[PDB]
Amino acid sequence: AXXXXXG
Amino acid sequence: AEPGIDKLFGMVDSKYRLTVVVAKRAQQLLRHGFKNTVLEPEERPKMQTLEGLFDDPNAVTWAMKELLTGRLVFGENLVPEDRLQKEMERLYPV
Amino acid sequence: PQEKNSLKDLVYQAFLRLGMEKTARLLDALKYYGFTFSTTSGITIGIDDAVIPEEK
Amino acid sequence: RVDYSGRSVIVVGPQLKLHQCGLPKRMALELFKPFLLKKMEEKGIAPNVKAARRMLERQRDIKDEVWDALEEVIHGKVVLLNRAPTLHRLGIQAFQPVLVEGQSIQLHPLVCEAFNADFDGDQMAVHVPLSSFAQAEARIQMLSAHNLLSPASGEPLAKPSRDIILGLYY
Amino acid sequence: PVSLETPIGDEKDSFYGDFIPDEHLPSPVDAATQSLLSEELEKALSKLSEREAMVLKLRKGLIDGREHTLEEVGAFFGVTRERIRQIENKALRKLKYHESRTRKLRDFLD
Amino acid sequence: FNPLYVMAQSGARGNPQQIRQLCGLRGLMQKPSGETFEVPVRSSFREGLTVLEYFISSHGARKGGADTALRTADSGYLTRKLVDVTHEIVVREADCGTTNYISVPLFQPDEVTRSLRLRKRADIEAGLYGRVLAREVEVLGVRLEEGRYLSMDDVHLLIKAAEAGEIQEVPVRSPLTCQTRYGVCQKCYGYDLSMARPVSIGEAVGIVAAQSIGEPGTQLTM
Amino acid sequence: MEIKRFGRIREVIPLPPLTEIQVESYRRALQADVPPEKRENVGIQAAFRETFPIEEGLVLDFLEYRLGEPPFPQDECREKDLTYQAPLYARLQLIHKDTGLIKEDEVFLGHIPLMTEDGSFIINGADRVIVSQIHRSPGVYFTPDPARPGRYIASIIPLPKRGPWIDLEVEPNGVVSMKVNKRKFPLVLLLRVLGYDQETLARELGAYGELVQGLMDESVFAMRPEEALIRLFTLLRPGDPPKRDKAVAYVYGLIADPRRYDLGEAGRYKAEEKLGIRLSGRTLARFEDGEFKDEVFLPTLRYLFALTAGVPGHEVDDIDHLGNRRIRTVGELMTDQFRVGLARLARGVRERMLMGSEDSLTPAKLVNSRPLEAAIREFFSRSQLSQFKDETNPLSSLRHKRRISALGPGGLTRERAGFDVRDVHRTHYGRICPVETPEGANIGLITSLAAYARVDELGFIRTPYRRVVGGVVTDEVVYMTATEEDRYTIAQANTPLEGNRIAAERVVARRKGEPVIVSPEEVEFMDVSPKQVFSVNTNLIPFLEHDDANRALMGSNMQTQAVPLIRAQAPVVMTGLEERVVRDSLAALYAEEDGEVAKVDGNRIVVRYEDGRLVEYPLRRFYRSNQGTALDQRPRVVVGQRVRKGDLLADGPASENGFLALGQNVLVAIMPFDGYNFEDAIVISEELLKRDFYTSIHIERYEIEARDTKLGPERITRDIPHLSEAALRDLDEEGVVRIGAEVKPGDILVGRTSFKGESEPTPEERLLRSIFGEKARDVKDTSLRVPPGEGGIVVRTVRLRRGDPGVELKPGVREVVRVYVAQKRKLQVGDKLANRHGNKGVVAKILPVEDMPHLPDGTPVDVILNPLGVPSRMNLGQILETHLGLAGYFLGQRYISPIFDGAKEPEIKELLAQAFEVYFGKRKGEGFGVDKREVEVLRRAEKLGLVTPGKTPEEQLKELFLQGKVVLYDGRTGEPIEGPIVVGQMFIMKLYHMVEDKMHARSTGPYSLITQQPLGGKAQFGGQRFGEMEVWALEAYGAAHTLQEMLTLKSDDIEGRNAAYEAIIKGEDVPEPSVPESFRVLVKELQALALDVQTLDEKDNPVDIFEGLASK
Amino acid sequence: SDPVRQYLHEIGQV
Amino acid sequence: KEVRKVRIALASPEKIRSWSYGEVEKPETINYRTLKPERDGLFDERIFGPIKDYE
Amino acid sequence: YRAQGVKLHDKHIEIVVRQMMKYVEVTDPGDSRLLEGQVLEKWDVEALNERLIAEGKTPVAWKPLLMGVTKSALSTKSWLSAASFQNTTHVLTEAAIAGKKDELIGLKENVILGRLIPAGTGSDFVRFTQVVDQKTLKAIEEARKEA
DNA sequence: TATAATGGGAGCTGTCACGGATGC
DNA sequence: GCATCCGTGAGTCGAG
Ligand SMILES: [Mg+2]
Ligand SMILES: [Zn+2]
Repeated sequence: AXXXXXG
Repeated sequence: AEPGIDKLFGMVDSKYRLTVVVAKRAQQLLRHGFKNTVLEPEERPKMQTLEGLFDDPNAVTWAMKELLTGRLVFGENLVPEDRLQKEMERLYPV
Repeated sequence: PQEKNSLKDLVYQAFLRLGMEKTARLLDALKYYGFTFSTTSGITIGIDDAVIPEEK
Repeated sequence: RVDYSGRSVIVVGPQLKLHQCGLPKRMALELFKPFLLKKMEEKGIAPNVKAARRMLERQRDIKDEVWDALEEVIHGKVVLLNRAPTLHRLGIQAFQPVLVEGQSIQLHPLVCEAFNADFDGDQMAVHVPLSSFAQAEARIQMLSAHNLLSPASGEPLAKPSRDIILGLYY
Repeated sequence: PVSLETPIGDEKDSFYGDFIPDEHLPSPVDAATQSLLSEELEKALSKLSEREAMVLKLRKGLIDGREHTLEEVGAFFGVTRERIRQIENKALRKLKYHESRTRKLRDFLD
Repeated sequence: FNPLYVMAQSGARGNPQQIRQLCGLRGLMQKPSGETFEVPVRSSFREGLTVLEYFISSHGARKGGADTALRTADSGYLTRKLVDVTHEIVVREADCGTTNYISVPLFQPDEVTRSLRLRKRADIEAGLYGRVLAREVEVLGVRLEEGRYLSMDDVHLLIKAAEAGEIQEVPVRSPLTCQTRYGVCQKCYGYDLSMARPVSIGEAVGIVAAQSIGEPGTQLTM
Repeated sequence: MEIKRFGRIREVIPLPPLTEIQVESYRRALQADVPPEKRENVGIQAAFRETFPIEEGLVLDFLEYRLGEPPFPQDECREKDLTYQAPLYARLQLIHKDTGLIKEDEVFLGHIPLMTEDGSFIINGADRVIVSQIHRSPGVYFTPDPARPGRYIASIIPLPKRGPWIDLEVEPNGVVSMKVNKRKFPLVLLLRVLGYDQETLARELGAYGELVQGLMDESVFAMRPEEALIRLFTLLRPGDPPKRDKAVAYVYGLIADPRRYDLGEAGRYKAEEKLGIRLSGRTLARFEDGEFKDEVFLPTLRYLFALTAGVPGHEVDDIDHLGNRRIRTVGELMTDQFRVGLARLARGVRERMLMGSEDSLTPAKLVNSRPLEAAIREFFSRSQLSQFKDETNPLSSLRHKRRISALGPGGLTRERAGFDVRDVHRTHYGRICPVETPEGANIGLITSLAAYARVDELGFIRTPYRRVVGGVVTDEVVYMTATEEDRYTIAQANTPLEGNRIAAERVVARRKGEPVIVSPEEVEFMDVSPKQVFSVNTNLIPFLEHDDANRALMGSNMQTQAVPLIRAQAPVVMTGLEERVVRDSLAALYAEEDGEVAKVDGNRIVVRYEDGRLVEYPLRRFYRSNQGTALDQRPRVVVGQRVRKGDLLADGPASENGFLALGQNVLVAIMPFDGYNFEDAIVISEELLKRDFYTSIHIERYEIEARDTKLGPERITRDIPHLSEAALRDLDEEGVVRIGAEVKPGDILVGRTSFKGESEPTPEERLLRSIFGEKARDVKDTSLRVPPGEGGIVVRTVRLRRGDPGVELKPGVREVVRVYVAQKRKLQVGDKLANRHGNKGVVAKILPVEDMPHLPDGTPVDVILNPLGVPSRMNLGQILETHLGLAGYFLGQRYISPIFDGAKEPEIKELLAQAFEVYFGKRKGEGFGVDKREVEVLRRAEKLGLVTPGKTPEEQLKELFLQGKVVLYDGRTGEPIEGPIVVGQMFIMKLYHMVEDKMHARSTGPYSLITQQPLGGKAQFGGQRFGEMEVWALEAYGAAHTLQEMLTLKSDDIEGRNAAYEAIIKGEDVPEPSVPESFRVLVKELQALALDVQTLDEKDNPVDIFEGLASK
Repeated sequence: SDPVRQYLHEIGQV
Repeated sequence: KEVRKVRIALASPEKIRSWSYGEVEKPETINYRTLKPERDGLFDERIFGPIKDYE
Repeated sequence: YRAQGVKLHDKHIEIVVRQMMKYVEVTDPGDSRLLEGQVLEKWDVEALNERLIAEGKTPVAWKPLLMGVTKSALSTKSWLSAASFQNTTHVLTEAAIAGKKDELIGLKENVILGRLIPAGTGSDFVRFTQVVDQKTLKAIEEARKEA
């Protein structure tokens, strides 16, 4: 979910 | 980078004028099937196929090269539009 | 030694003096040698490479 | 939204010259599909346009000469690569496409900094400029290798970083 | 009926109607196909004399839109309905030979 | 030739502080309030943080993530505001022939207020490089003419003459003074900084400005 | 395969049942197993009790309820797209008060969804999960007024939609205001209505600093309880007639009515503890003996004034403290919707009781169950907290069941959510994981329950602690709330112990979250484990203490995204929680009692227990999950095997011998490679593909309906107009592709024909028809074909026909066909890989084996990771993992390394030494000395200070090996890499973000209804969005024709796009664009707004863009 | 403000 | 001609009637059986135009 | 920006600040039709003042007005730009009442209409360029030499 | 086509971020 | 002049 892509 | 790009930018007061010139020339070549080209047969841009070297299909490539030869004239109001059209149609039919 | 700032100034100066064609060639070159050399140089990371100074 | 456009995951390709990029075969076929129909009728591969399109409909109906015809279609032309979010003009750049096996778009390493793209899963979209005018604008003003400085600061934008700097320093 | 602006997803960025294809208007492929059909049909109707080509263009409606009877094309050309139907037959047949030969119009039959 | 040291020095990867966390101490940590814990994380990452140390740091971490996520939005918004308020600006002529100009100061008042001191090189470069002199400027026996596009070297020289006390401020052509309607002229603008040559007539300056101010916005704190 | 475990921390209790937060909650709400008379008043029982009796004269009261058995088993519900649910009956009785007549009947209320064994639901065939919600606890709170420094606000908060928030404040004019429903009025009035007299308020509030005078109003006592009540009603209801019974009804309903106003048990308890009083019920006041009696208001005013004065023993509240925030679990949330639906049913009942034949009414005639069913169905389908279940792997499901959301109904809008709500509060310790949260817009608003944490009956999260008395650590474990925890000094779990006694003179402890160093005499409690601080996901990261929290967050998150692999392995380095995760998720199958295994098959296992009974366990095989990943169980036992209770029978997906397997153990080298690992990109060996590492199975479901039409019926058939036997080759007699057939893009899965929409054939078609002499067919080809970029092997077909047993479809539908298509996906270029430390990257290059860096003994590495991904990321765990991995490679062993009690460098060095002996002394026995290249590398290592100069080649190679580094040869040259390279085993996973699901391209395609712009999305064969910002980008390049093309020829200029395509296929340059259709749309929508938008030429004369069509 | 309340008042007038 | 400007102003009821091709009188959409436009409805063909081309 | 180590030319900042000082407020209408307090562009007020001085009339007394980007953007002349930004209804009513014309000066307008933006290859300065080889140029020169 | 029946219910609450207009 | 109410904004893809 959002940011550079964790989730 | 496109070959000779620095000289091309050198030939104009505005880089966009270069684009317009290159593009209009490319369309002239496509419309007349290249018969109007100012390139000599040895200067013709080539493309490697499986058979062997052939004419480069890319009219923009051609235009940039012609511009590079100095054989082209450009500027505002060189000639009325319809007169240019009709003369180019007379000299090289398509 | 060549680092970030110096390489940046080289690319600027190269743009200025030799144009974008040559600067493009130069960039691709720098790319090639930089990568190829980085490979063989032997740069790695192991836990012991974080060297805690005694001073601490 | 727009026609003649695709998207995939970006992958690093250092073998590419600055002005190039890796565009998957399937992507390029669907993107240049009309040009490829025309080039197919320009050779012996198909009787006409509709025959060629019906020929390309199924995947098992696709042979070997068609990829060479496609190679001939895309010669000299450039695509647009774009990575969202598009924060300044260098978020879109023009590359000559080079057909590659697989399903991933291969991006040149130097331009990464200007796209703010890495390779931790990022994607990019491809746009095929159509007219001769469009193509001319793209190749002159929008080509990656023509844009080497920041329109913001003046300083270089495509410039060595990471592994490159490391190798030269070493 | 259900709302076209029925939200899809937990964001405001989607509407149900955004997924609904417009079947009515013709796609570029379809229109191109119709253009090439009309041009190939004109290419095959030029292999007939202007009379038989015109009778085939009046009996099928590529002229004023509608299809005329044998009495109207026979009264227009100034011939018998048997005669107008006869040149219609020979036009159709010459067209059948042209098609069996060149095979240009086969691909349009879907 | 230690890898961290190398990657740090070359500018390939890492800064002093990160490295410091890898080797030295992690450092002071912040409470959710914005207050700082009197107790510092004494461990490095190579050593291994305690449970409690890790938990203490988590506060800062969450705060920074939230800062990122909540920043992207407002940065975008600013970009769009800028694009809308400048969109009609394009380079329309070669010269508006304005006799007006601005004076870029090479010296700024010290905070001690003791005297005036030179400004930083980067800053003066930001206000000078690629600009056109609206008056004649002669220093160190070199003649910088009215109409001249200051190359980077021209700038450096101007700083050198500034240190020599021959010049305190530089008269230059600026958009703040351009009188081209619905845009700016070529001279008033300056270098197309993307090509280090004068700007081409017809380049959408406004958009480019909005984007140039926009892009690094996602890097400014909240 | 020896498994060596490290660490000295002895865990006193195991982890609780990990799905208990779901299962226990629902079981409690339903009380389905409790005999009716023994049910507690909680859950749906409480809902019934609040709803009934329904009065107005007739009266309908409630006796009991019952849940019957499910009409269909779970599997069958999954297949038929049915909800798994149980029938609900309520025993109701109708009394006519006057007649005394009593009619009693059991009425059917509809169905309620049942929770499966693993804690999830089946709603319309699809597995769903109800996410727990965090909110502000009901109760009485005191907070600082942001406007006025020395002033404070009192807030009385009930449960959500159980009544209004009431505020108490001391105004600048000194009068104390109450705010209800956004109405500010003097509290004095309400105090008068409550029965308070100036005397009682004077003696109660006297002691305070003249605040009480702001409560002094002569005009208010002058009106006694009745007039004050009517005065208040006029104040709260302008224009509504101030009738006496309306004022009483309104104020009662607003304040004293337990049916319209509810503090929770939690709100009631907390208010009690805070104001130091006792409550008779859950309302702010009562109606007793005709009048209103106080409960809350006076104590609250008393406290507020005391806090304002500065009187000691009065604090403001931290509203983010986990003592003031509680959890609504499945049970509570469902019960809330049930209560709403019941209330609607009651409005219905009273409706029908006014109307009727008043002499004959059964409970059946009165009860319409429809609104209740609607509220339940709505909750389970369209609620924000009801989420499509993540079954990607078993950890996904478990984590999903353990989620906590601050969003949803009555929850935070993300817009209202700033930093304070999203922070890690000190009270999160041991309760809600500090690591595991999304990076995007949801950060801190969606979280995960800590591993040892349990939600209590009040809804507060509690974490275990060990009691410590006089420096002695008991095996007594007490679970505390944060409020409770705040009273103690609590030692860290890693504090040294000899026996049960604290062995250090200085022990690290917490007091209200603050770190403090204390003597063992002062230690009251002690942590159970480092494990208790973190989520299940985070507890799976080994060497966590060496990873920056931000990268740990990512490893946490990405484990959720791991794809089950056909060859999946458990990690070489484990944290020790890998088995419990498999067990609690009900992934694997386990033995019930001791016994001997009778039969073993791919399809089933049969066990004979000590009872003598045969039990048969069917195995789920190649089932498709919600996310399309393959879920199948494989038998791990053989015939005749003796098994004890709880022994493994079958491994589920992502399980290797009962251990969680999210990926592969691969041999990695950490070095740059030729730019192919630049910026997080990853290089891999073809050997991985060759041995089917990172191969995963995926199943897609395609569906098609044949329905009845006004133009005639659609039909599934093999007879499809104008198709060759070639295209029909794999279709069966009925028109459905055969099991086992390979399908490729363009292929037909299900043949379908539809009667054509009435056709005006264009003259071209009439003539062409005459020319070919073939009748235009009645129907057309509507068949379902494989979409672009998809395909595989057909493993199943389902066919449901109307007029067939057990089958009833939705109206108009003649039949439904489903085709399932399975694919084996080998790792390819563009697929995303990651480790547990947050290191993630896309595979950029697949090298032939000979091209790979190799060990001197000839063994090639699997994976090349760039060291530049390390320094800036500060996640060193991956490094340690790799080192221990190295050891494990040569010793043939695996490790358990518990978080913050791990393997430490020295032990890893010993192990590495052992492995060196295996890696080298073998070579020494085989007859080979040190290689020349090794010598060169050793020379460079000596320059690097990596090895001590003067030792033999063997001693030096051992020194490097102990630093975890090895000599590596470049496969392309045969020359060594100039430095020694770190090499070892690492656990790496393939994530669900796969380039195969992503690549998409369009020439032309479908357009939208109103806009005539291309559709979005891969399934719709959409085009890419070129947004406002892309436009700005094109403008800034001054590329005007490319831009104009985007805005016209390539989108909504209809004539333009058609003409462009025609021109390109003809080899002609593209023509000049014209007006885009959406500008035309703009014009028409402005006209409908009664605005005249006119396109003018420079002469200011109108220009028609509609080409006359809109002008009469 | 609220049209229901308003009409109810206008009715409560006769 | 070339579009060089765009004007925006108030629409007089007479302008609105001039634009109009007919007054919709009935709050009816399409017939519940023939699925064709009702007479004087929101989707009438008599006002807004034919559903099929040239038919 | 300096603080965060961002090199950014003053130029762009000056372009925006330029758009901020775009407007002025009249303090005395003089011999004009304007009104005390009425706000208008500095350009237009300077053209009016030059036309009024050229007529020997009293010029307009005006005051420099600073306004932030959002207001200045909505305060544009072109209502097609103002509408597609913010407060759409407000913009559109104001304009429809004023019977406003959009001259399509900006980029936004032309983008909406789908025209060729007045920028880059679309600049009136360069788009009217023609190109011809020397052969055709000489043939046409002979045609012009004939008549 | 006819006992007589004569004023409604649901709110829903942790964000600014100000912007102008309106009020003692 | 200075408190206070109401209405309009709150980033980008991709998949739902
Ligand atoms: Mg990325
Ligand atoms: Zn100027």
